Amino acid sequence: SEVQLVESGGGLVQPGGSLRLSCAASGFNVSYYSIHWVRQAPGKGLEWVASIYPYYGSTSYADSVKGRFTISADTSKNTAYLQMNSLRAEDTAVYYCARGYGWALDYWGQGTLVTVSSASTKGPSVFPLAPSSKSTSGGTAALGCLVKDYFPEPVTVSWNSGALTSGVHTFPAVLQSSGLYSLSSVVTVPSSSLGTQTYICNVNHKPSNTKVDKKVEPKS
Amino acid sequence: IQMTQSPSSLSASVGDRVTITCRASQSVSSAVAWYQQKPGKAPKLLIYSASSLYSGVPSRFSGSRSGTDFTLTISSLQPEDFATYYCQQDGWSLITFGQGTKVEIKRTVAAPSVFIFPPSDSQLKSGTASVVCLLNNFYPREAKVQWKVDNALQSGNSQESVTEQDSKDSTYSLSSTLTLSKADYEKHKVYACEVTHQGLSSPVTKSFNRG
Amino acid sequence: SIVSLLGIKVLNNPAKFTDPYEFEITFECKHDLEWKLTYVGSSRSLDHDQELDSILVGPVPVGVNKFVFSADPPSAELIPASELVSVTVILLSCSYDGREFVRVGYYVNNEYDEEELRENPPAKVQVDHIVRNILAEKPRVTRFNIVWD
Repeated sequence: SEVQLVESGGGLVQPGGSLRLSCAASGFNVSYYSIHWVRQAPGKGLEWVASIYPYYGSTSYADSVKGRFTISADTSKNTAYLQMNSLRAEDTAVYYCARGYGWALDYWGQGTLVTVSSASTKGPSVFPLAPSSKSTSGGTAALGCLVKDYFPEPVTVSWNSGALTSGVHTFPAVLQSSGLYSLSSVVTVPSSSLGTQTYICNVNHKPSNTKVDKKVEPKS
Repeated sequence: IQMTQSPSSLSASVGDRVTITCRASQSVSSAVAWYQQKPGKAPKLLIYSASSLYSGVPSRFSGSRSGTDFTLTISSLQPEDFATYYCQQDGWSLITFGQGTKVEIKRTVAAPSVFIFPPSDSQLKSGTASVVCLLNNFYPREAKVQWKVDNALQSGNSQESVTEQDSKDSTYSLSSTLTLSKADYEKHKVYACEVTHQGLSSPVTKSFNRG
Repeated sequence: SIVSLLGIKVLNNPAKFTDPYEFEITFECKHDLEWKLTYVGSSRSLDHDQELDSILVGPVPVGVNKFVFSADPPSAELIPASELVSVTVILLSCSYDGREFVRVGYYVNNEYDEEELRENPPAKVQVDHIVRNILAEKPRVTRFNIVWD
């Protein structure tokens, strides 16, 4: 019988706000095991936040979340929860729930992103990185798209609707001093094909329902 | 209630014997586990109770304890093993993770291919100017990018981003973006990106005129 | 899993190091169960398991069962003096025909029952003054899937 944990409830919340995360369990009773939440800030390591133990429902919390966070488990719904109150910017992270295996954690969910910020949701502006003599050498040209000033994470970039994957480098997003994110995706293609082949970056920013398809051509 | 993990990064090759250690606060072997994590994925359990191999984990993984030192050993590194590894201590009151060890693939030096992109007319109309410098498919990761605007050396107005090791050629790529206002950008003429890397006998400069 | 653990209540906690361990065990639903209690200590060069007690229960009554498992205390002379006044582990497990299907781990703290002994511990450990504190509210449960009949 398949064991699965599915997190839900993540999203954008303002500082001082509340958010309830859910951990839907399948393949086992959520009350016969310990359940845990472990979060990972962007580009950082793992940080445990809360545990609940079977039989008694006893709980343990990291100091940084004590009082603000409450973990619980509902046997009828077979779901565990993380009630997060008085949220702070530093609580921004991907939140996993995981099942206890003795002192370890054997099954993990996919994780749900929680962003704590008062910044308005903002779709990206998509600008071309056009191929030219300054990006062309040895029969290969580089071109790309600048995906600038969006909030919150994440954004997705494909090329020619996923048909072009070879030589693609989509860089990690960088947080700008404005509090908005920006990233670039580039690709190297044959120089000889620039007049023939069409190159379009397909940008999708789900949090703002923003979809941009930008044709990238040489500037003449 | 502390886990100190070392090394923080390690470059190795397929077939190598790799040793990762965590110094714990307690010597209870039941409380220590090891995990592997790949980008955008959940951690996976490798070792539990210090030395027990979790089901499905290959036998080239093994764990041990010496005093408060806990060690994960990979006897013959495989392509699927390049990842980040975390130790865990499930203590009396707190669960602590080590800072992590990133195991990357060693390869020969490769010079970057440097390209520069002026800001688009579209962006200038919006009031801003981003100048992008691309360092493509180089190794090792260490590289210095220096921006010059009419030979004036820039500082504090650029940001860098680096990809993960490419799964095919084990190289890195890097973007450096210089950000100016439209007014500032149009004040000057020559925009240069100067790249210093181990694979280059001398720093390479890519530049353009306009603005 | 034909036999499932529903609850464990540690009945005498804290208690003397030499007091028996008392667990009220609740489980649900042809070969005898074997309940085992195992002392686990970690010293510098050694991880040692010491079986404290075991009880064969059978015929297994079907449905929901509640019974008390009374396990003999550890033998201090088989334990390094270092572990007598430190944090250790006990494992409460059950086996169905000798194949373990559930294991419940507990942290255990041991310390002297008087302030004078805690601040000035004698050279020779005085086991009669050691009080154990099982972290009974936070069990570490491991379940193993195994064939029944």
